[PDB]
Amino acid sequence: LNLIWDNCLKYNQDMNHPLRRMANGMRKEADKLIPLIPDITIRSRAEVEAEERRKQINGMALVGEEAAEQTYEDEAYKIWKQVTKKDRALIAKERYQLFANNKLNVEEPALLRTKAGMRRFLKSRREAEAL
Amino acid sequence: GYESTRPLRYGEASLGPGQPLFYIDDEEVDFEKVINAPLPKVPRDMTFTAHWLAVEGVQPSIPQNPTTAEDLLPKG
Repeated sequence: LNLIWDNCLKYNQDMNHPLRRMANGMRKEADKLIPLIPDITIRSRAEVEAEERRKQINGMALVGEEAAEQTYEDEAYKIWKQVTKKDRALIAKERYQLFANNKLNVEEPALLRTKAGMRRFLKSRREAEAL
Repeated sequence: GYESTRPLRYGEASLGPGQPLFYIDDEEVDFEKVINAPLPKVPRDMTFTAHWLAVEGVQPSIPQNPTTAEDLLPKG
């Protein structure tokens, strides 16, 4: 990771590039979650046993724009985005596929009500009631 | 006299082989037992509730609807 930060800086010496800012955040994440791993060594049983025996480009621009716009934000909002992103993307993809070319495709699955979805809704309603 | 809430029981007499006779069971009672007896329990008052039997053609699985365990779909 240390060289990753240096390599990113070296290739693009432009400091004001949001890519380095992303690396700065990634470096901050590394410092946050690093301590969990202990410095264990992969010692072959023969080595340990032998020792014992001896002893025994527009997209990038938009990304940068959002990164700059992140200066004003809220942490809970970021957590909400992180939690809901996958389901939001799935639903959006399905919806986009349904209305391709602004024409009602006659091959996509139909929109129907099911009992399992209402069961999920009931579970959520009970959770809300518990509050 | 046919609106009584008491159970209906029949006796059985035998006039002979294969010729039974039946009579109503009736035993004499004292007035004390009838007058002193407690009254039956009063049921609750009439009321009504509401719930959703179906939403857009599908029956929700709520306590007020029958369970899926227990003739509602053509199969021809």
